[PDB]
Amino acid sequence: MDIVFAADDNYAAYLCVAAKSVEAAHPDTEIRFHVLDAGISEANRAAVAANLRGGGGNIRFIDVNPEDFAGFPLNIRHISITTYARLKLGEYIADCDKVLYLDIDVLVRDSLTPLWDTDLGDNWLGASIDLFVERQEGYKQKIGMADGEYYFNAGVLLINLKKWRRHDIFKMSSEWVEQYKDVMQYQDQDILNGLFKGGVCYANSRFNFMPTNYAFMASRHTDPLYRDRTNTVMPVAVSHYCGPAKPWHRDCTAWGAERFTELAGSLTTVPEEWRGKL
Ligand SMILES: O=c1ccn([C@@H]2O[C@H](COP(=O)(O)OP(=O)(O)O[C@H]3O[C@H](CO)[C@H](O)[C@H](O)[C@H]3F)[C@@H](O)[C@H]2O)c(=O)[nH]1
Ligand SMILES: OC[C@@H]1C[C@H](O)[C@@H](O)[C@H](O[C@H]2[C@H](O)[C@@H](O)[C@H](O)O[C@@H]2CO)O1
Ligand SMILES: [Mn+2]
Repeated sequence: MDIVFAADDNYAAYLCVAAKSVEAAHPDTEIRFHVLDAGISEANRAAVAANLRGGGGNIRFIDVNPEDFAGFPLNIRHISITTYARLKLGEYIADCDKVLYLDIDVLVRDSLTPLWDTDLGDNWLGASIDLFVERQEGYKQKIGMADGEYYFNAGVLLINLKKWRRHDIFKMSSEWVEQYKDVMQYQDQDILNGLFKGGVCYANSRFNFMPTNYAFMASRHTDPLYRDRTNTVMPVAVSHYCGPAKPWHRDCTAWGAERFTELAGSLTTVPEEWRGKL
């Protein structure tokens, strides 16, 4: 399967740990990593590659110009501009009709095959519902969404890349931002929801288990489909630490955070400069 990550130099060490969690969870599947590289040093790219399977033979770094998204809002402090690179995925990857995009702050705990094998049809992508945003009464509607269209989290996305390449996603994004820039609160995540609403395949929350999913253990909707997708079917396949509290920081009380340090300690090569953040 083809996995996509996006990272700047600041997140190179975390990218490595996340990538290894993917390999660990798929002992008999070829994992081809495609990294949207917003400025990772040569040393950090070699370090990341050195810690992956085959010495990093299955990882390709794709240079992206962070300035491309300079005009887009950047209000969330823990997030850098690289968070918008995913919008040009159709321009960055030519060899894949389907890719599975993951944020850096994820820890894969179970096989992603069921998600990967999902047929997207003519939908733009497959994603899990964001309970945090869905319970933010009235927000969804601020960005033009209907009550029956569920707001998804942009941290785990099965992308119908073949469909994306038939359109100019960046232009559509810039136009959407121009229309909603004064109300959007979630940056790239708002854009994706706004552009693809009505053309989203919903995956079970086991593939994007965030703090709110954990706390959830009253549904915002009675819709049986909504309930089916938001009820996580155990075991958790993907832990996603969205928000300012990350597993690589101090006193992370988020569930499953200890697997991060456990993976970091299993790293083959750890540069002196990674000792701090890991
Ligand atoms: O120093 C940084 C900070 C962020 N990033 C990138 O930006 C993504 C953006 O942020 P988080 O994963 O920390 O975002 P968060 O999960 O808290 O936020 C929700 O809203 C975000 C909005 O911009 C993203 O869409 C994200 O996918 C979604 F889950 C990271 O995965 C990473 O690829 C870097 O490369 N370096
Ligand atoms: O859609 C989730 C949303 C994305 C946003 O970018 C991120 O900063 C944010 O964090 C939440 C987190 O999901 C909650 O569990 C926590 O209680 O609050 C933070 C906001 O400070 O999540
Ligand atoms: Mn995230």
